[PDB]
Amino acid sequence: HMASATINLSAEKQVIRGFGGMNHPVWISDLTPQQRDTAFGNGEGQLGFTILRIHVDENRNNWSKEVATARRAIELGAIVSASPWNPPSNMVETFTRNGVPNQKRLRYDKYGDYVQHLNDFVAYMKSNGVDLYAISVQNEPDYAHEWTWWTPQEMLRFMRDYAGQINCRVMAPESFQYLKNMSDPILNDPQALANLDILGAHFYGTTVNNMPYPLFEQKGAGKELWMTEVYVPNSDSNSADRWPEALEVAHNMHNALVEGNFQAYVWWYIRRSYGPMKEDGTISKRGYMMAHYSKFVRPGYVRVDATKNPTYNVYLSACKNKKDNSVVAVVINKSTEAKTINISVPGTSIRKWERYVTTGSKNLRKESDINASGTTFQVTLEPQSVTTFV
Ligand SMILES: C[C@@H](O)[C@H](N)C(=O)O
Repeated sequence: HMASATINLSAEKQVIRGFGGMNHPVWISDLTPQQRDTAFGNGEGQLGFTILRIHVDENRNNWSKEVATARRAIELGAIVSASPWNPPSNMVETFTRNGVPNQKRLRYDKYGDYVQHLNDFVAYMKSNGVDLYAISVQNEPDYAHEWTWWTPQEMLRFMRDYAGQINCRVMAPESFQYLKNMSDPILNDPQALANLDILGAHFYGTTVNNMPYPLFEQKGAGKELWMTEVYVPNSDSNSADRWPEALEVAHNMHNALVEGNFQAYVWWYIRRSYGPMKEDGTISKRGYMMAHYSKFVRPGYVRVDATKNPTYNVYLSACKNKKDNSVVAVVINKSTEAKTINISVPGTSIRKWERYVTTGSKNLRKESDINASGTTFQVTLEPQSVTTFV
């Protein structure tokens, strides 16, 4: 009746870049001033997001719409990355893909013009007080029924021969499902790899067995790894408070961090009826799942090795603050039974953890402190809960 886990503070893994979501004031309503604070502030009742994703509009007359939310996110400590869905229409042409006509791609003779479009966006945002952390070549080049397709080889040509001219960190390829065929050619080409800064991926339908990426472990030194878009487990209307469904969000984040070694996890729309912030501006159950990571695992913390699945239905991750070697552990219990775990943290001088617990009936509730016996922290997880220990 007593499971065990070990957190090894000397086995450092990836440095955390942060957590957040998407704003898109052209497709939906912009975040309001108060919602910006709820998203990117880290007070009580705020999500503590540290990454904002925006879109690069094909029409430069829409670019000003991004500025207010991006400025406020940066002021509150976030970084901003931008992704394009289509080039300007004068750079696009059509082709027939798997027998479906009228599909879009970037004209091969416009790759330089496209570099200039992306640089123009970067310069416009810079002039408006938004120094982009990164810009992407293409959102979901491999699921572009409704936008612009790129084959692995088109992406490679761009990364190899053009991306070095972009005045920003370059993100690629943002496959819809982290399909490795989209990114392998970049990693295997020294020049394309040199021009890459961030390997970006989405997680739609990505299973745990597909989260590791051996080639990236081998070839990705100096490159960041970001999961730049998902919603899970669905986008059902008015689903954001569904319980225990919302536990799937925490589990997907656990998996990104521990199974994928991801440094960033970015939702789709921040404010939506299936998102982390509801249309009334309050945090949803799905949002509290994100918050268990985002409020506590701050940028610059480093994930460390920790028993990831100490007993059935229990999932554990741990990240260290290198300033003082303190630890943040996020523990999910999907069981209908409470679980007691002896968590060994050998070599720590820390002797007390505070904890915050979300269940179907409470949100980030501060509960009784855990007092260690030596280097062991005995914790009890309520059924169907997430706990962050700090
Ligand atoms: C076997 C099952 O009934 C068990 N007693 C439980 O904890 O739910």
